[PDB]
Amino acid sequence: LPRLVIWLYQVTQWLTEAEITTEAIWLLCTPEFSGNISPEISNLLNNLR
Amino acid sequence: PVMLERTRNLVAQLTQFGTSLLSMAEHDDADELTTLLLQQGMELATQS
Amino acid sequence: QFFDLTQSFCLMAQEALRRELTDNGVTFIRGGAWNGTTAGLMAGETLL
Amino acid sequence: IRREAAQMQVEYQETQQAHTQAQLELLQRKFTNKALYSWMRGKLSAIYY
Repeated sequence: LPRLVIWLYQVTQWLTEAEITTEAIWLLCTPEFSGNISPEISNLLNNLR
Repeated sequence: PVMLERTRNLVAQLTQFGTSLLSMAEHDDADELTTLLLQQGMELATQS
Repeated sequence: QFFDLTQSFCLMAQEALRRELTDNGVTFIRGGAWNGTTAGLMAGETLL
Repeated sequence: IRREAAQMQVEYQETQQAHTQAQLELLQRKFTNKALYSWMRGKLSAIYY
């Protein structure tokens, strides 16, 4: 439990120092993904083939 | 060899057209920002 | 309009190469030179 | 009277905030926006390679 508390303090302080929002850090690291072929990916494939 | 020469001249001209299109868009969009800045300056001037 | 003519020249230039090498399987104009992501620009460079 | 002038200054700052918002959106809806430049040198880099 103290390890979790100190981990939460370090991360939140880092995010404020680096000016990274909670949503931004989630988008950078989460494994959850939409599963849909986005237009960015579709354009990448069409120019790549 | 002859067909390649004729085609290559046309393709080079096509590249020239694309260069002009990009250059013009850059200048036109630069004026768009300047026009917006002047309009915003007027609104600020009225409040001043 | 110029891209339409230019790619047409490329195609008949490719057919001349097929006749000279007697190889109908070679393909060099693969399509997609005009791509919507660049509004048609960088088409001549691909054909070159 | 001074309070009115101070309140009008708040409206002045709010207008300036909206002005920079409009400028940033205009840069994104530009024809020569970031996406156009990114894809153009990407295509040309592959051709140059």
